[PDB]
Amino acid sequence: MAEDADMRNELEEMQRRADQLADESLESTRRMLQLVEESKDAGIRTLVM
Amino acid sequence: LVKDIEAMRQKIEVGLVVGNSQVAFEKAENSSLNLIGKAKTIINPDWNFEKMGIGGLDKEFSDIFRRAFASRVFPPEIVEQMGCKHVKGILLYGPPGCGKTLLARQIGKMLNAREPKVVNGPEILNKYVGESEANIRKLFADAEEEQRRLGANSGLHIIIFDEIDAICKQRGSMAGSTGVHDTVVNQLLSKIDGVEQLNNILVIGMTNRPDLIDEALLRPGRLEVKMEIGLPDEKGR
Amino acid sequence: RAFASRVFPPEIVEQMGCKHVKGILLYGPPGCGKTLLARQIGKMLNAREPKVVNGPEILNKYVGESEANIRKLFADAEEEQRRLGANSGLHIIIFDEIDAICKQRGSMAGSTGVHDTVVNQLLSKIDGVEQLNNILVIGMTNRPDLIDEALLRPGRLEVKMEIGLPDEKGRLQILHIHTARMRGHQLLSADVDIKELAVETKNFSGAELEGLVRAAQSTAMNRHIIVDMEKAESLQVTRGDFLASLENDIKPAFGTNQEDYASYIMNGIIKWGDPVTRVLDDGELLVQQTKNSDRTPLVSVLLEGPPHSGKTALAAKIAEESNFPFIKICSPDKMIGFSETAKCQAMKKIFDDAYKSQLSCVVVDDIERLLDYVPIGPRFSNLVLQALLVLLKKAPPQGRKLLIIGTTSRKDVLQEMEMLNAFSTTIHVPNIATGEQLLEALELLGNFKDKERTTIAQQVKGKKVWIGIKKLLMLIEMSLQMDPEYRVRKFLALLREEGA
Amino acid sequence: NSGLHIIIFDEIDAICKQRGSMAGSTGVHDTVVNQLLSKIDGVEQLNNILVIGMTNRPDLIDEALLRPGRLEVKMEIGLPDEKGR
Amino acid sequence: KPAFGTNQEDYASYIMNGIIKWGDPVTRVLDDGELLVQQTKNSDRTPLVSVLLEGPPHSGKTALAAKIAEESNFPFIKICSPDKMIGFSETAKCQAMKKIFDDAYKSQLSCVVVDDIERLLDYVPIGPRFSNLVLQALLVLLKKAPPQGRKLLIIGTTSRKDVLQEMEMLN
Ligand SMILES: Nc1ncnc2c1ncn2[C@@H]1O[C@H](COP(=O)(O)OP(=O)(O)OP(=O)(O)O)[C@@H](O)[C@H]1O
Ligand SMILES: Nc1ncnc2c1ncn2[C@@H]1O[C@H](COP(=O)(O)OP(=O)(O)OP(=O)(O)O)[C@@H](O)[C@H]1O
Ligand SMILES: Nc1ncnc2c1ncn2[C@@H]1O[C@H](COP(=O)(O)OP(=O)(O)OP(=O)(O)O)[C@@H](O)[C@H]1O
Ligand SMILES: Nc1ncnc2c1ncn2[C@@H]1O[C@H](COP(=O)(O)OP(=O)(O)OP(=O)(O)O)[C@@H](O)[C@H]1O
Repeated sequence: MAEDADMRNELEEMQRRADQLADESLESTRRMLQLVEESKDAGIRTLVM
Repeated sequence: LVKDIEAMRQKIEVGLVVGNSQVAFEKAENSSLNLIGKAKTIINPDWNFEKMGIGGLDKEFSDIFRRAFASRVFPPEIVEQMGCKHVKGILLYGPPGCGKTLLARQIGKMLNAREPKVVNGPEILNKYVGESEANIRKLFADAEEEQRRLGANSGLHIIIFDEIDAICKQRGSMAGSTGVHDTVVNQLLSKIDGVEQLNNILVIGMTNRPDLIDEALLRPGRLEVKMEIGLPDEKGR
Repeated sequence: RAFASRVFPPEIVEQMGCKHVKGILLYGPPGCGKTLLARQIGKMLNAREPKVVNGPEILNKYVGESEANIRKLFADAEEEQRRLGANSGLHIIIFDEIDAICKQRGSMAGSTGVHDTVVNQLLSKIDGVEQLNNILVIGMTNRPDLIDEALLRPGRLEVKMEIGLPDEKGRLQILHIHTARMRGHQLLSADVDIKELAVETKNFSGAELEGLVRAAQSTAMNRHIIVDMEKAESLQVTRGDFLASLENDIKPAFGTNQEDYASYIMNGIIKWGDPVTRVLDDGELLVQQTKNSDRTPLVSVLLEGPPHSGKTALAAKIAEESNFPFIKICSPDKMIGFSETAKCQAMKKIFDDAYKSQLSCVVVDDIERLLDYVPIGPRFSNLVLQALLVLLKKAPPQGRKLLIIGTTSRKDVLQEMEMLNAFSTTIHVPNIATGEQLLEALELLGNFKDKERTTIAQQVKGKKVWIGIKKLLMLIEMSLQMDPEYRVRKFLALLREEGA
Repeated sequence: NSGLHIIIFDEIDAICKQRGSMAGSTGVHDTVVNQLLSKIDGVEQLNNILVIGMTNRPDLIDEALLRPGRLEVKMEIGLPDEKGR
Repeated sequence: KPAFGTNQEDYASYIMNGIIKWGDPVTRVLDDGELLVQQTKNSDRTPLVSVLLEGPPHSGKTALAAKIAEESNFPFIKICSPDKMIGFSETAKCQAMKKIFDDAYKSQLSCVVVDDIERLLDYVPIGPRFSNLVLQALLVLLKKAPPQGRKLLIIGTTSRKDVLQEMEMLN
């Protein structure tokens, strides 16, 4: 023998959707963080008045 | 905080700033104040070594010290008058058990203010191409920018290689015709004398088989000093 | 060559059709000054900001990011090509240690990966189908010869320029350019002579030259520098004066080492008579053969004598006295245990790199040892002989002049190997024949005073001597070690038996 | 005051044999032993472990590793006399 | 604890019985050895010396060569002996001796023993055979000087010197 082979190889990235399209769902989850609180804001002060 | 007052010259206790009163500023201790100009008037990286853990090498320690730590410890102004760039790149070649990694340990961690990044042999090498090599520039990438955006003056960065002969050998004779260890070394060389001409590092290697090591790396400026350490004489002993 | 096209006024080449050069390549031995050059180019010469790539910096694990990082380099310079066809700001690229990224495509040994063939993307990008003009690219390599030549042919890269070692006086410019500032603020004495250095630096190049300088400033400060404090004094008055000589001696290796004649020369040369003069004169008449004549670019000499005559030492003397640019000693010391192939290979490297110079001299010491030779029965290695005997009759290219010596204590073996027929000439070393000649020699040495000289001298002249030096030294020495009276009697009695 | 971690190499000789450009080309994959002797005697004190090693063919092992402090003590156990037996 | 340098124990192997004095021969000989180490220690312009000990067979040669070193009290002694080299092809054999000399060339001075040379270099009379390589390496090393300032002696033994005149190592 007298054999030394030490080797390397390269990676295959699984198609993780591979587009920005993920953002739109992320935009919906923005808005549900965003547009919800003022309901309570005006709710508690509607209840004050 | 007033430090010294001089008259127009006697040094006085209370005086009167007038139009033609020149004033100098100096950043305090443990200060992060970057003052520039020369309306100023200090950093010395070595505060204490009395003696550290060593005997017999009072010649060799003297040589290494004067060569690669004197440019550091000097008036900066005169050295830029001198126009010389600091030597970097210590090498140590000898037989085993002669106290080399001890020596390397003490200077980096006991002599001067930094934490050195140390590779224990290779930690570098990896199954994937390019990221092992990239770890090299992951080493240098905390000190390079630092010089870029502080210029000449900087806190010293250090790299200690150890048993470097394993990772580096003469090209063309490496594990067959092309070689596995060839591209790591072509990066290392590319950075140390690299096109950026960073001045703020010393590379400390150590070996027991220095002939293997490539002259290409050993010529001055990449590693300038190849220093033998050997079996001590009795008085050192 | 490559910047005329930049500098000229545009109309002139507009009448021509030449597509302006893509790139260059420059190479040579290390520490020789090439990366300096490649900084200043692009620092000074162009109005642009360069992008540097370090050699492997391209490589990444995911299969397409390697190439997809190369096209990143050239997208700017191609979009401006598209936008502005005729001219552009000359986006330039700097590779470093390019040999890894580009080597011959048909070698996967040790790689076992296809990503060596990124190169196809590279040169298919550079000229490609899409010509890219108004870009410059420069390569840098220690190893010129491993590159796929598909990108060395002209128009992808025109120039193979090899930066060699500095010339002695050019070395002076390399030196003076550094010392300009050091002198300008008058931290340099007028006593040091840069020429005195530069002649005393045979092969120092570039960084190797600058190393002593950097060291010199260190050694010069350190005196005025000086425990716990390790104070740096305030004293600013200093200069390195004739300490560059001292460190030139001790600290660096040349990087091409000949410096040591010491192992060859313990005692120099005792000038012990007429023969030594005849020899050395024959020698400085022989060295001139090369230098004067262009029809004998190769010349070949033997040194014939008995053993223990120091022939191989004065060979080195005459070499340094020839004062050629490149000299070397092929020793069996440096080559030990080498099987005949490697024992040839070392020699191979010697003559091939020696030919590089416009001249050199080389000595071959103790060929009887180099090519292993023992009677009990003839036995030796032939391959070295064959190679060597060819090398003698290999004429270097285009009058790059050579001188060779070989040494033996025995010619009677050689006339059967037909080596000296191939050698041009041979010169004899007679060894010391008589008491007067000898006594003169050792009184040049000393270590017998006049009483001892005479005490010897009575009975020497009546006798006939056949001796050589290398035995005599050990004799006088070991005899010397004895007690004072005994010294000379023992010397004598040893000579009775040795030369008989 | 930390506690020991002992590590146990059953066969040393196969892993590490002399790295001196011997036994063919550079030993067998000698990068390993370089890493190791940098690790145990490295720039860190690492006062808290002992590694045990065992061979039936000791001479191969590199003296670089065997010196005092990386491994000081190489002992031989030999076929016992009647009492041990 | 043994060491990289000399041992107290390498000797008791080779001299088991010590050296008993049977006469003036023993005196003259080892006194010459003492003379030689003082030559090397004291002198300059003989960085090396070279001696061999001829004897007939079964006349202790190696013992003397050891006791000389043991009396010289030079700091670095590694004997190079065949017993530690067995079966070796000539290549690895010469590597071993050179390894010895290169370690020795580190120290400021040293004493090296070759013993049973005629067995170190393969030798047989019949259709006479030997290793050429080990020969050549050996005797250039005998002719070799270490880096300056350093000093050594090379002691050798054999039971026959006639063939060595024939093989032109004796000079
Ligand atoms: N002045 C000294 N000279 C030599 N050795 C020393 C000295 N002072 C301490 N030592 C001891 O030497 C030991 C080994 O030296 P060091 O730690 O440098 O590793 P080393 O054995 O030199 O490494 P290598 O075997 O790769 O050379 C240290 O662990 C220390 O205990
Ligand atoms: N020709 C030169 N002129 C001025 N300084 C030089 C010269 N050559 C070398 N130097 C010194 O060395 C440095 C340049 O290093 P150099 O160019 O030799 O690396 P290199 O030749 O690229 O090495 P390698 O070819 O092995 O990568 C300069 O900064 C200077 O300190
Ligand atoms: N004129 C001279 N010619 C030759 N050698 C001289 C002369 N003067 C002095 N020597 C001395 O000769 C010594 C070198 O002898 P050396 O061992 O080289 O002889 P040698 O011919 O190489 O021996 P061998 O033939 O065994 O190789 C040097 O120390 C040198 O000083
Ligand atoms: N004063 C002495 N001189 C010589 N030999 C002695 C003396 N005293 C004892 N001896 C014995 O001589 C023996 C020498 O053996 P040695 O190592 O010389 O074998 P050898 O003679 O080299 O073998 P060979 O005869 O094959 O060369 C030692 O075992 C030692 O006990």
